[PDB]
Amino acid sequence: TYKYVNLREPSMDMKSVTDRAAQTLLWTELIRGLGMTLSYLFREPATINYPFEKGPLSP
Amino acid sequence: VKQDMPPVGGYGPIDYKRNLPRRGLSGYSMFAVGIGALLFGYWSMMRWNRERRRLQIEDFEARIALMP
Repeated sequence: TYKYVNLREPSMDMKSVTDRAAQTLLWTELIRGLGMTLSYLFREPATINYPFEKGPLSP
Repeated sequence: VKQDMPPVGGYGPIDYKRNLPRRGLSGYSMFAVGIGALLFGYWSMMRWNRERRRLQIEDFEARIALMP
């Protein structure tokens, strides 16, 4: 049982190759990465205020 | 009695899909939006340039009539 990555070919339809060329010329998924990082910017930070809130432990 | 920790009643499903929604639209729409907004800016820039050409000719009239 196996599941291997990266077996396709870049398409020969003009729409698919112009979408990939639009990704190349237009910095698109870079901006999508910026959107993901801003989506983690607007979370609340999970820091513990150390000398007042000490960390969790075990019995 | 026994007090181990088995799965009590079975646990539900856990996803493992590569779920990428592919946000955005086709690239031809992106070229259409880019060329349209660019040409919009070109027309507005053209109109403002020739308005300031009119006013620049009026300032030339000022310096001509002011000189002797």
